[PDB]
Order: sequence, then C-alpha cells, then structure tokens
Amino acid sequence: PQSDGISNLHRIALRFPKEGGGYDMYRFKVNPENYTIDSPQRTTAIKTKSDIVIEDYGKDIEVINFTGTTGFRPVREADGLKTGKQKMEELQSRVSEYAMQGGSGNVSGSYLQFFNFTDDSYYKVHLAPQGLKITRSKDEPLLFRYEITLVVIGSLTEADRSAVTTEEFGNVKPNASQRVDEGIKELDKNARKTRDRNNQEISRRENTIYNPRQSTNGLKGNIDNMALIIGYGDGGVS
Amino acid sequence: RFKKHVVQHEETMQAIAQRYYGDVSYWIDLVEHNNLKYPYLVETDEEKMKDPERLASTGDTLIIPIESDLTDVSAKEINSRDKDVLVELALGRDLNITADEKYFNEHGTSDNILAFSTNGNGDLDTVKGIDNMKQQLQARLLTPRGSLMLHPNYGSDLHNLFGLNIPEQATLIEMEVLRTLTSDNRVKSANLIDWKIQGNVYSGQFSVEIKS
Amino acid sequence: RFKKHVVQHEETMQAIAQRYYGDVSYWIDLVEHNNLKYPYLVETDEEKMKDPERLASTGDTLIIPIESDLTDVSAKEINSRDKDVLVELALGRDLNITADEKYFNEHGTSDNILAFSTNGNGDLDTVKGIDNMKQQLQARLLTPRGSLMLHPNYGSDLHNLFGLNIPEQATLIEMEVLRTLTSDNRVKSANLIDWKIQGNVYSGQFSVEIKS
Amino acid sequence: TRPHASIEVDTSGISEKVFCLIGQAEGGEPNTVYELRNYSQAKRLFRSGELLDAIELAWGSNPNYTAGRILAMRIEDAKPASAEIGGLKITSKIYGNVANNIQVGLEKNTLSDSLRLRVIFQDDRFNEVYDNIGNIFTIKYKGEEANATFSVEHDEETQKASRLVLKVGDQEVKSYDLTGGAYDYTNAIITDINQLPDFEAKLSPFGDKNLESSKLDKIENANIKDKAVYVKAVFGDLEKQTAYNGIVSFEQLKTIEPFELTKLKGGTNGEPPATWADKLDKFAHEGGYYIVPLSSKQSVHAEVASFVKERSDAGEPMRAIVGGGFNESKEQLFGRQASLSNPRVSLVANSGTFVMDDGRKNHVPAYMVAVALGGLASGLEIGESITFKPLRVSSLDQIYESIDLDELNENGIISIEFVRNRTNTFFRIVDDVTTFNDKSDPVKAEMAVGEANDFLVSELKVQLEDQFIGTRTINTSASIIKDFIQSYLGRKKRDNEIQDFPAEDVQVIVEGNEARISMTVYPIRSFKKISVSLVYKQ
Amino acid sequence: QGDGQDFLSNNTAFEIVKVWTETSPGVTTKEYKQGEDFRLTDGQTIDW
Amino acid sequence: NVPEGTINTIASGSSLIRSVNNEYSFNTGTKEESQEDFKRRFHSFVESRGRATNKSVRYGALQIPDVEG
Repeated sequence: PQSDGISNLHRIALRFPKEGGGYDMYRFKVNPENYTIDSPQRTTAIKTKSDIVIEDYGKDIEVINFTGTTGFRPVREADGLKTGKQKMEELQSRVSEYAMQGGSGNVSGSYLQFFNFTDDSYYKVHLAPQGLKITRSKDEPLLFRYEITLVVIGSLTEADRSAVTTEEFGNVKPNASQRVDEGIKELDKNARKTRDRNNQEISRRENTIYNPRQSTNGLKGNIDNMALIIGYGDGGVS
Repeated sequence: RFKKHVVQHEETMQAIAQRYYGDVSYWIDLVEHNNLKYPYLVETDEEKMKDPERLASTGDTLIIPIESDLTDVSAKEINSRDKDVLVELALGRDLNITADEKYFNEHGTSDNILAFSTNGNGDLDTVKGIDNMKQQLQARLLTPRGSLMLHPNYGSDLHNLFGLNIPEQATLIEMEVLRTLTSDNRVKSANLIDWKIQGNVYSGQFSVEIKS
Repeated sequence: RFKKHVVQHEETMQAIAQRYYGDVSYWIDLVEHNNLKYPYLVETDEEKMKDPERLASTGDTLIIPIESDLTDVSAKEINSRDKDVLVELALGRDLNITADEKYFNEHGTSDNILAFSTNGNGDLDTVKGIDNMKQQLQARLLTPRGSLMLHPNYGSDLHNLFGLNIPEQATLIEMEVLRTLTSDNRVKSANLIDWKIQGNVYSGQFSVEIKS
Repeated sequence: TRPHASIEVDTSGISEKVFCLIGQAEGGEPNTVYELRNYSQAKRLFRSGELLDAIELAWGSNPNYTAGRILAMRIEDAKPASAEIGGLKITSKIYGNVANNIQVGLEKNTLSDSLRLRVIFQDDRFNEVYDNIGNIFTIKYKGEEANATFSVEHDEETQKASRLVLKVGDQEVKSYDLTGGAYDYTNAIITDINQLPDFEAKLSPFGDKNLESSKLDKIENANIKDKAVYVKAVFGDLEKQTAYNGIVSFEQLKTIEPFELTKLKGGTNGEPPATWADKLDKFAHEGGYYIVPLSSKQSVHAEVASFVKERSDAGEPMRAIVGGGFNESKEQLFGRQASLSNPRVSLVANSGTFVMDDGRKNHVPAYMVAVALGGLASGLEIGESITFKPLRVSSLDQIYESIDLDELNENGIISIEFVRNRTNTFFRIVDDVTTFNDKSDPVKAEMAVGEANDFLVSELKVQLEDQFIGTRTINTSASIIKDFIQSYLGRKKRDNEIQDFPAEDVQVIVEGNEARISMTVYPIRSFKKISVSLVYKQ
Repeated sequence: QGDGQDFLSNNTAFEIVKVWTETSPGVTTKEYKQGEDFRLTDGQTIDW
Repeated sequence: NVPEGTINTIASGSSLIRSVNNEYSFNTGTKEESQEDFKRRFHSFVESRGRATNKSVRYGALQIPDVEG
C-alpha cells in the first residue's frame, strides 16, 4: 500500500537465491525517486500496394527501471545498525555475486523475486544489460544514487514452465519396450539377421500417455513383446 | 476434452452444433458422440420413458467435444461410455488417504499424518474426480519440498515460512501457496481473494481454476 | 574432490544420493565409495559392533564424491579403503620446518629462520592436511618476491611496505597480503575482517575460504 | 494446541442489497430470523422443501448476476421431538417431524461400572457411542491402618456436592469443601489428595474431564485399600461427553437409570398457520428491501401488501413480488390484481420448470418464479431494471404469447417471453410494471424507477437531517439551503445517480418554525422504445 | 457358523466371566448373556 | 441390479415419507454383447443342421455323455 491515509507506506524487497540453497531477502530503507515500467508489443505493420496489413504476435519482454538514493542518517536493521553506505555496498556485492555466478549460460536456481510492496504487483526478474550503475556527483556529496534496470520473465504467481507436473496417467515408462530391447540384445547375431530379413519381407508385402485401457497407441508394444515367447519365425517382427 | 450443455425448451438440435461450432453440419457427429437415436431432443418427458438412455429431453445434459476430437471414432466410443462421468477421465481416480479431516488439520506439517481407509465394506476406498483433485492438492501442499523419495521438487517450502508476523512475510506465504498450487497441470491458474493476519494466526483464501 | 556428511537417525542410503545428486538411482555406485556391506546404514552401534569397519551407523561420517568422480573406478577404489586419509592426501604431506614456532614470529622477512625438526622417533617431522597449509602459507608470506632459485615471482613485497602507518599504507599491506594468500589455487578467496593500529605496530586478521 | 498449518477445501457455495423469504420448510427453530450467506449453510440450518429450493433457485437464476444475502423465516410452529425416559428429559435440537427418527439408549458396563450411551439418527448418517460415563477419577489409599475409606456428602437443600472427606477408621484424615471454595474446578483436588502422605489419586486417560466440583454424587465410606475405586458423578459427565456435538440434549427431572434403545416422540410441524402477519412482523427492522411469501393464498398476499405499505409509511421502503397457483387463467389473475391494485407490489403469472442442481427437473409454481425473479432484481446495481434481462428457466407451463403480452403487461402483470434462440436461455422478461392501476406516473408504475427513487430519497432525508433538522441554530436562512441543495444535486449528477438537474430552478421558503423546498430532477431509467428511422438519397 | 460354536484357548474353561463384542478393548458393543445369546459348550467353546 | 429392500431412503427429505423399499429385485440391466458372438452362434446353429456329412455325423455322436473319443 501507498500512503493513502488508510495504511502506512511499505517499501520494496528483493529475494535472491542463497548459494547453499534457500534465499537471501534484501530490503530498501528509502524507496525509488523515479520508477518506470515499459510494456512493448511485438506488433508489426507492413504496407501492401493496395492495403495495410496489421499483424500481432503477442506480449513482448517487459522492462522495469527505477532510480533512487540511499538514506544518510543511520537507521536500525532487523539484525544490526547499518548505514546507507553499508547498505549500498551490500547491494553491490549481492548484485556482483549474482552476475558472476551465472557463467554457465543461466543459473539452474532462481531468478530474482521482486515484491512491489508499494502498488500490489509481483514479478520474476533478471538483470538488464544496463546493470547496476552507481554514481555520486558533487551535488549531494554524502548521498549515494543507484540506477537499476530489469527485464520481467513472468508473474511470481506462476511456477516454472518446465517444472509443471503433467497428467502422466497410465504409464510413461512402459515395460514392453524395455523387455523387448533386452530380448533382442539377448538374441544371437544370426537370430537378428533373420529378424531383419523377415522385416524386409513384410515391408515388401505392404502392397503389390500410454494406457493399457482405452488407448491404442500401445498396441504395438504388446504385439512386439510377442514373437519371442512364441517362435513366430527365427526372431521377432517389428 | 469436452464441454457440458443443458437442453432448453424446444431446443433445435442443429442450434447446439451451430452455437458452439459455427457451421451447422457437425450435428451428425455430435449425436453420434452422445449415442442418440433419431429423436435427438423431445419436448415431452414421458416420451423419454420408452428409451431413456437413447432419448434426451428438456433439461437433460449433453456432451460437446472440442473440435479436434470431433471425427475420432475412438473418442466417439469413449464418449459413448463416460456419459456425464467424463470428468473422471481427466481428473482421475486414486486411493483415499484423508481418513478424517478433523485429524490432520489440527496437526499440520509433520511425519506420521495421513492413512488409507475403507468406505462401505470390503472394497478399499477409491476417491475420484473432483474429490481426487481435493486430495491431490491437499496432500501435495502439506508435503515439504525436498521430502519424497523419488522425483524431488515435490511439495512446498511452506514449513520454512513461520517467520515474523509482519506484512511482507504474509505475502511470502501467499507466494509459496500460489507457486505450489499452479505447479500441477490440472489447474489452469490461481489468485488470492483475501487474507487476514490475526495476532499469531494467518488466514487467507485462494481461488483455483480446476479444468472442467 | 569430495563433500563430508554424517549418518542421521533412521536416514536411508537412498535419501542421501537423491538429496545431493538429484537422482536416487546413483546410491548403488555411492555405497562402493564408502565400502559398505549390505546393511549400508544401520541405526544401532551395537549392530555396528558386528564387523565395525564395513558399516556406518548413526553419527558416523560419510564420503560424498563430486559427480564427475562418482563413476571413476579409481576414485571408488581409493575412497573405499583410505577413509579419513582422504583429507590428508587431498591437501598434501611434506616435511615440517616450523620447528621454532615461538621464534620465527620474532624475525620475519629475515632469512635463516626455519629449520627441520623431529617427531616420533628417528624420522624427520612431517605435516599434513590443514597444518600443511598453515606451514606453506606462513613461509610463503614471509619470503621476498624473487628469492627462490627457480620459479620466481613467488612470495611478497612485505619486506618493502614499511612506511609512515598512514591508512593508504595499511590498505596497500592488506592488498599485498590478499594477493599473497589468493596466489595458491587451493584457496578460494581471502578477505580482511579487521585492520588495527598501535602507533608503530600494525595488527589485523584475514579469513580464507579453503576448498572443502 | 501446538503450532501447525491447515488447508480446508471448503465446499461453501459449491452484493449490496438484502432479500427476504418467508415460507414452508421442515427444519430450523421457529419464529426467529436467520441470515443466510452460503447455500451450504442453508442445507444445514434447514433440510427440505420450498424455503430451501427457493434459496437454491434465488442464488442461481442468472449465470453472471446473483442475489445478495438472504433473510429467512419458517412459517411453522414446529415442536422439538422429546421424551421422558429414565430420569432424563431428552430433547432434540431439531424442531419438526424429522426429529422423530432419533433413537437414544443406555447400558451399563460391568468391566468399568459405568454407563454406555448411544444416539442414532438416520438422514444425517449419525450413529456414535460414548462410554465410561462417570469414572471421573480414582483414589487408592496407601497407609497401613487396617482399612480406610472416603465419603462425599451432598448439600441436602440442593443435591449438590458439599464435602469430600477421607476416613482412616473413625478419624477424618482430611476434608475439602465442594460448594465452591478453593476447589471449584476438580484440578485442585487432583493435587491436594496426592500431596498428602497416605493417599494418591489419578485421572482416567480418556480426555480431560476436570469437571466443576459441585457435580459429584453422594457416597459414604467406600473402601480404597483393597481397590482403586472410581468417583462417579454420572450425570454431569454427560455435558463434557456430548454437549458440543450432534443432535440431542439431556436434562434432569431423581436418579439416572439405564434403558433400551428407544425412539423419541412429539416431533410435530403442526397445522399451518391461518395468518402470516404475526410472523411477518419480525422483518420490520432486519434491514430487508425485497420480500416474497412462498404461498399462493390470497390472504397472505393481502397481508404482505398491507405490511409493505405500513413499513413504507415509517421510513423504510419495501417492495413485494408475488405469484399465484399452477398456471392461472386471465380471469383469476385480473381478479387478484383488482383486489390488490396498490403500488410497491408486482404480480407474476407464469409457472416454470428449473433444472435443480440435484439433477432434479423441478416443475415449479408461480410464487417460486417470483423468487427467481425477485432474486435477480435484488442483486443488480441500483437503478437497473429486470426489463429485457434473461432468466435461466428451463421450460414454461404457459398460455400467454405476444398478443397476451400486451393484455397482461398493459394491466400491470409481469410475464416471461419466449425468444427462440441465442439469447442465453431463450427466455427474457418483458417489463417491470407494478400492480398499481394508473400507469401514467413512472415512479408508481415502473419498478426500477421506484427502486432508484427510494434510496435517493432516503439519502436526501438523512443528509438534510443532521445539517438542519438537528436545529443547531436559526441563523442560517433559506439562501444557505439553496447552497447546500445545489451542492447536493451537483454530487448526484457527477455520481450518475441522476441524469441531470437544473440548478437555477430551485425555490425555498421559510418561516423559522418550518422550511419549504422545491427542486426538479431529470431521472435515469432504462430505454424501452427505440425508434430508429432510415432515409436515403436514392 | 452363525448361532453356534467358537473355540476357547482351554478345554478346561468352566466359568465364562465375560463375552463381548468390542467397541474397543473391553469397551463393549454387546456383552452377551450366557444361555441366551451364547452359552459355554465343551468347556472349550463360546457357543451362539 | 440389487436384492429386495436395499434403498431404504429418499433424497428429497419430505418428512411425510415413512419408509421406501423396492418390492422386487432389479434384473433388467443387461450387459453389452457385440454382434460377433451372435453371428458365431447363429452360424453354429446353421451348420449343425447339415445331414449326411462326416463332420455332422461326428457332431451328432457327441450328444451321448459317454461318447467322447
């Protein structure tokens, strides 16, 4: 909530993956001076000789950028008494550690988790290519300023795409394929050669999610499992 | 997958097919999906008495396929079996382990909680459809993330979250609940309706879009 | 390389492999590293008394390879029998020359300060493991940058940094010590935790992160 | 108890105004109002019949809109089922005939010298047992005199427990008062026996009893050296055993005695009442707006109509929607309209059928379509009309068609029209005309305009009251009233609660004892005639 | 065998203290009446 | 299908009703049989009417219970 005469102001906090698993949970003690959010669209416009054609491909990657200053006067902390310079240095060190460890293409763990404690909204975010720009000019000598730009991956309400547990009814790991392969490994080279011959003969004679119940996709697996317990030719078929 | 429909007064059979597919001509497929005889719909309910299973009337329920499974004979066959029970094919059937909701709700995150039980006599209690979905959200969320002895990243971080009662921490509990619940494909999405921080009691209530 | 671990109350051998390497499937190769008989982890010590060396029980250490060395047969054979001798072999053994520990700390950055000693009986003293590291660091730090007869650019300019004790000299000394310590690839990082002045006396301490 | 987490998969529900229903149904304690906020609560307060099927219909008559909170009353003087069996008055918390199915019995266990209680009721599948009734705590004496006892004496004036005494032979070892003192909860006895040398006393493990000490029973000189005998207190243990749960309650006339598993009696819904006004009186201050009686009787329609007018005279506007019979004729309808031609009433003709969520293809009378209608009308934002809205009814038992939908509507009777397709349920309601005779005035004639007027008027009343009727001073003449009222009207135009108003057409007159006001407002109401013309340049 | 024999740990049983269906341990559903519900038989059977 | 006296209850809860019970067991819930078995049995019946044939004579000798081989 913002200061609206009904509730007191609340200020932004950022959750980071802890390198031992779990998290760190940093928070700002003075809120941003500028706050900007962009929502670009992938729409494109092409002009044909007799008509205009409007084509859209959906939402594009959002950008979050904000700028602010760390407070001067000392302020108590939930486990210390930390000054503005220590807070800014802690921020720089978190950011440096998060950027440097990403040298394997992408962290297998968390993106940064962002809580907008001011206007109700939550995002998962990544460091933008502008990065953490820190400056301190002649004006306001004892106040630090920080500029952060981020890109939004998705809402924090939704879990990871690949991690979603699919239906997986029936059996995704059928035993028929496994024991067929074991049988065929156990066969003699001449046996497999004759099986290849029979397959080629059948192919000549062509012309001229899995569930044992209410499903036909696994029909071949039951038939392929046969022709080895029963000698349907010196070797299986298909 | 499918949609339900309720037959209305003097409802034209072709109007159903048009109303949900735009063309009229797919009504031949729809009536085959629902195992109807030629009298597809009838005003009088006494006429249904003669052939109840093969004759529908006002206020009866019909099954509408989605467009892709329209001409699949196998879907037509299965959709001729699961009439007004088709939900069971998507949500599934599983064993009941919630023997008393009066028990585990007062003990919460711990070892040695849930157990198999028996409804009726002799047949072990199998809990099905929406009632399977209740269990498969509840039993998931009570498990801590690391727990289960195959396929880790089950469960939730909920047991970590008993920190200070201050507002940020409450939103952190909302986030882990949302994260845990949207993790199963059977639910489209989730969002918070309301929350209430008592002196040491968190209370909050959440919507989930179960499919069908 | 490896990670240390201990047996917890009624923890199964499946549970360990799953938590550290992800897949439970790997426990099978993981028992050979700890040379365990079938009762791989067993709760009771009076049951470990059956044949003590071939088992682990509650409170005992365990060895956990990195995944690259998990499949190596040589790593299996070595970890099977060496057990606690792992750390010593992994961080090295050499002669002890810290004979006069009270003394070398009275004349550093001067030569002739270290000397062989004798421990046990009839054999030159040797140091191992963490103390191998305490020795080499202490000597290396107290050696000038170009004074070993081969592989120069070894040592420090600590003999050159004596100055007016103004803070810039103290940061310079800090940086030289940190460079000194971080030279050996076996140490991850160093950082200062205190620097302190007493007129013409410097004092300070550094924390070093040694690999497991 | 200890820290924990809970997840309830709440089955509740399987918003501004309030809706009032009085009808017939077979459960719930009579002659007290209830507020229903959840269908799953209505299935538990009530059980069966019209009042519940009405509510199950009211909260589902449109797929997007729905009724607000509902106020209920039962129109029966249901007695509770009871019996005198043994020395106990058994009375059931259920009121009505259904409670006659209840069964209660008692048996004494030899292995614990206590009673075993069983209560059974069919339709809620309730069949549970409570055991070890009494046995509140045990004593064993441990000194080596020959044989020691204890005693527990009553207050002979009241049959309450008065003292507990320990006797070794003839000597009183110790004693405690039980008419209140230090020992009002049994816990302090459980210390103050044990703390002595020669005696120890311990609780049964089956739950925390810790009864109020005045409830023990009279015993004298019971040996507790050869045995660890119980103290009994058989009656007051029943409250700790069963008070918070189930369907039955117990009260004392006398000695509690076992008896066979026996049914109750006297559960009676009774004759239906010959008049509804006496119970209709109770809605007068519960905050309703729309009220419907669930009955076709003409006496009820006249009583409710006169009741609504009496409330409207006393600062509380109200409106009644009424139906009649199973598929009534024009002659019957205009006979009901002519007898009931006052405003703030609306009459509905048709009797429909609804797919009730049990799968129950319910053919439903006209006074219940009035519920479905009144529910929808109540839920919408103020100033909207039922005019041309759809209703989720399945089919109609109906005479009336397009030409009749001139005749009936023109005479002030509402009806539902059949539109063959695409409009959600094929059915939309033609108008919101009231039962008042003269249609020229829209505030009287058309419901929605009245429903916007009644709340706008109340607000003008309430805001004028504390600004002026408070009589804070006479030194605030009529020119200031024009300032306040134009400011008030300017807010209503800005807030869309009125269409528009002329500011320089306000007249105020005053005499110190009374002020007089005149103002004009341009109202807001649903379109009803659309005349769109075509021209062309050929 | 409804309405008849079930067999004891003893053939030397001669006095049946209690016979009962269990609501739980000793907590009795029905305690049965000797010569009416069950009887002792054989010195070896509870016998319905 | 159900034996006599099994319902014992009604869902509409109207307190006038005392008890409910089905007087006769339900046995009209016939199973689903594909036409393959019907066609097979019909063809078997049609083939059994042949006269003066080896296979028909052999089949006819099977009616006696003691005639097996």
